[PDB]
Amino acid sequence: PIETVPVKLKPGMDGPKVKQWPLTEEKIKALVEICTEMEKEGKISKIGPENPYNTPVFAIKKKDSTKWRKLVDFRELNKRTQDFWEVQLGIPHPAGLKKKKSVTVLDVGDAYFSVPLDEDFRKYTAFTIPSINNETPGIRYQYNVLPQGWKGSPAIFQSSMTKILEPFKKQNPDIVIYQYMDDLYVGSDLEIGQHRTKIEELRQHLLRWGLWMGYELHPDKWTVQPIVLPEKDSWTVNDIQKLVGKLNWASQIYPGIKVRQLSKLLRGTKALTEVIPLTEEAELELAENREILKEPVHGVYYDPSKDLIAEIQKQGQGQWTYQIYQEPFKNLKTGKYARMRGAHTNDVKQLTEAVQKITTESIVIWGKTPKFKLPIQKETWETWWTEYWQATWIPEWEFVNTPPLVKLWYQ
Amino acid sequence: VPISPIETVPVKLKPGMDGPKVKQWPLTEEKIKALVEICTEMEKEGKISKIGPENPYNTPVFAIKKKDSTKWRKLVDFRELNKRTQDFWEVQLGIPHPAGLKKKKSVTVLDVGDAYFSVPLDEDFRKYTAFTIPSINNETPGIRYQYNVLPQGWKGSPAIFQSSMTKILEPFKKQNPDIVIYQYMDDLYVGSDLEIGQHRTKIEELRQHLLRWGLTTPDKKHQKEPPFLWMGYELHPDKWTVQPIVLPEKDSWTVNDICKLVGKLNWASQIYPGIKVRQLSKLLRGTKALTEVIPLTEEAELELAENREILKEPVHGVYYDPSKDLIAEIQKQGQGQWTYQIYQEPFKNLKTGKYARMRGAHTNDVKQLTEAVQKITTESIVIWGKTPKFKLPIQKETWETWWTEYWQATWIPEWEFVNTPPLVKLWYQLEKEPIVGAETFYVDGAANRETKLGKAGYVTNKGRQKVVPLTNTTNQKTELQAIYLALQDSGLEVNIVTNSQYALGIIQAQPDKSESELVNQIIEQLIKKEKVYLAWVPAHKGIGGNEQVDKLVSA
DNA sequence: GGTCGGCGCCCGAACAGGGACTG
DNA sequence: CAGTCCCTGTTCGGGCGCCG
Ligand SMILES: C[C@H](Cn1cnc2c(N)ncnc21)OCP(=O)(O)N[C@H](CC(=O)O)C(=O)O
Ligand SMILES: [Mn+2]
Ligand SMILES: [Mn+2]
Repeated sequence: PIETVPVKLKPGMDGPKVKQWPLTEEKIKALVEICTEMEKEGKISKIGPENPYNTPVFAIKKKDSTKWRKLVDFRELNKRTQDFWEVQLGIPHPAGLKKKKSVTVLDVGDAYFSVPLDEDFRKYTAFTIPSINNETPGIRYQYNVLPQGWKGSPAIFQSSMTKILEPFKKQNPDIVIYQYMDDLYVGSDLEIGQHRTKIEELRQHLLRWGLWMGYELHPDKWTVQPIVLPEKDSWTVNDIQKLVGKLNWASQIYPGIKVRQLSKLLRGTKALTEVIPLTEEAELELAENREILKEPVHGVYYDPSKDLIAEIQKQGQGQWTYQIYQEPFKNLKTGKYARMRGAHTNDVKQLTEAVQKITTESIVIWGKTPKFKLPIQKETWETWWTEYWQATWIPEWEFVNTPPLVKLWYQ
Repeated sequence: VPISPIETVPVKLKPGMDGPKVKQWPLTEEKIKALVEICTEMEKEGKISKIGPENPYNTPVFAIKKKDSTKWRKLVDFRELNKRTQDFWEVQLGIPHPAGLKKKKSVTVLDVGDAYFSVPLDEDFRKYTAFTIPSINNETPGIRYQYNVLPQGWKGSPAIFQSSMTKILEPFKKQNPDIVIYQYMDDLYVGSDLEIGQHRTKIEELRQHLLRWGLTTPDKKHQKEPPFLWMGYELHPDKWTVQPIVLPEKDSWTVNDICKLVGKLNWASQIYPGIKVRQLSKLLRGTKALTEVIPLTEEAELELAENREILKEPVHGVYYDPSKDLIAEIQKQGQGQWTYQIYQEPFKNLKTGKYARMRGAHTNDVKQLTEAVQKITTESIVIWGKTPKFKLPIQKETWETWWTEYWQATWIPEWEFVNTPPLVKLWYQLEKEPIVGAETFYVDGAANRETKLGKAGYVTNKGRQKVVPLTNTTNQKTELQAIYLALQDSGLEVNIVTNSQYALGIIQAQPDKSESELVNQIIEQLIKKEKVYLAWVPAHKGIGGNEQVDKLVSA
């Protein structure tokens, strides 16, 4: 008996037409059960080939979670509805969420099934279930309610969400609550004990309105990865050659980097392994360059209208560095991960973990997901990444092939 | 016209486009008799109806003889209607493979006669399926019909039939969950672990359940005894194989004859191990005419004769036992070619295959092995829904050195080393630290965009020097040429310092094959060395001899 | 005597995006 | 400075194979 919010695609665009990729046996059996149950509850209904639209579908398990979770790759549909969830029903991003001692994430995607979807828009939510060895043709469905993973679901449900959280926000006015996709971010400066208790207060407060899992974050302990120069007492020709090449690359970010006095030490055609004593003017040029790298870059600030971009570098030995920026060399944040799941054995699992951590940080800090530049071959990534995905959202990505230059971001 | 028991699928035309209006082709008198004989039989059965002048549309029509039968097949040239019909989403996601079938107690295969002619078409869309059957006389106006069912030649018919067929089988499959029904169009592979007595009943029940909707299962196409002919294979109780393959024996080969040969070779590669089409595919490059005669090279005749000798011996595949592991083993055939066998018991292949794609201008065996593993993985997930365990001709230590030091992310699933030459290995290793006691070559190269002239050379710490003039070259080619010079003129250990990102990026990927002969010569020199240390320095910064050698190669 | 859909392979042409040099 | 071009990688069009 609920009225539907009319939704339109971006003018001049059509719906998504993305082929379904192969799924493993465990994922298909998980999808068949979920879709059969969702069909019995009227959340989805079968359709036919007269619907030219289609969106890929697979399944995941969250961290330390046994239950399978249906996940739709609505990335292409979210691009073709961008003016809806940013112009009309935009959700504000609290700048204080990143400043809280503890932030917890709550999967509230189950609440979207309560609200029906606009009848004219259901044609674009179509998805197909494959079968092992193509025993049967594809089993096509479409959504009758607000789908999970679609950027229009939290916008339509925002009005209902604000009225559900009003009793809790009043009693706890110092707690920040941010909603992004199927997740709910709850941040507070409370002690770890009573913080999780306030989370359970919100869990029971949400259960009485027809709705569980929690992941803890600590944005106050997030540290950046600066550019560091080696501290050696005996330098060689090769050491100084690598030092100048690194400082030359870093000069594109810090305009005050000078390499003249250090280059003068490399005047002759010397052997790489020859020890070179640093002159007086070179030592001062190195000490001054170290101080500039301590300074923040001039004229760097987040722009709400520009897209976020994230680059990741493989440093070996489980080390992974990353930088987030909107304009080149104007990095809004840099960092480094180490000893993640799959270290010293699985690069794709480590890279998948890195993309998730970086995306989670970008949601807390700016409320946006960055477009990733992945140091991996396209076929290597598209073959394994779903085996390790553990998040209800999916960021956009492209594949790069940049051979290592002068190891700028890691010693 | 009576209402068909099957729910119709609503179909619209694309917005702003009308139906087709095409004139009929001149048909042979032998094909006209077959059409009128079929048209009058379908009109009696309510599948087509007459139309007058109120239908302003028309579409050509023809016929093709059925395989191993005297019956005919009515086809429509709906090429103009498909352009203006709405887009569909195909529900056929792939082709079933017999290596995915599991052993069942009883197996039954049955076809559906005139499958498209038993599924209704949308009422509002029948007007656009108008055609004219020419009579034996050119002056006779001819009979005009319109389709009441799914035509043959319309882009919506296959997607509609497969979706319609799946909906009819759902109530039967729901009542009989332990009965496997492979549904490829109208071909039904039915197998079960029930006793053969109860199996014949369930088949008759299915033949009655399909009959309640207009789907006829003729006893002619019924198959109760092995070997079953299914999807172009021969299914036996313990094994399977492809139906006999005939390769053309042309004395004078054309371009189209090679395409027909290459296709059947790829088709045979699914069970016949060791098929190579590298040299034969080298005949299709740079050619323009399909009917152009092309002579066979010495490498193509040897490859063709080897494929024929493989097809002489009978090969067969087995079925999938879900209780035992899935194993895939890869071998390095020729340069750029790979074959694999997927099995569970030794020498009992489920299927075979080959990978031979050339990705990029610079590659190595380790990259191509990773590409073959990924191709087999995706193929296995389609067929079996799981990734097989790999046996690879690469040392565990070799692969460890590669993926840990590579700048890209790369990974191979659970695998074990199999000692079967030729083994995949890295042919040279760049040092991580500069070499003490090794000569240090500062290399550089430059060229002019207009004159296409340039210089390549080096300057070392021992005063050694060289500059070579280069004609018809580029900046990138000279900088590779400078590294090649320092490799020729150095000892077994060398330190090379360049400012070429392009040159350093190629070499650090440790290639062993390249489309550039210059890179191949660099590779050949790198394998002769014992310790090579490359290093990059920025240009135009007055660094070492890199500035001195930059001014030497300026012109 | 030339229809449709699906999947696979092989090829070349068209498309595209980064790096070093030049007016 | 933007303009090329030298190089490399990707996507897509079109032929065959095979199935219904
Ligand atoms: C019509 C469907 C699919 N289908 C098969 N061939 C087709 C073709 N050339 N064009 C378009 N659709 C085609 O198949 C039903 P069918 O009547 O059971 N099978 C025979 C095939 C034979 O036995 O040779 C036939 O249709 O001729
Ligand atoms: Mn049939
Ligand atoms: Mn140069």
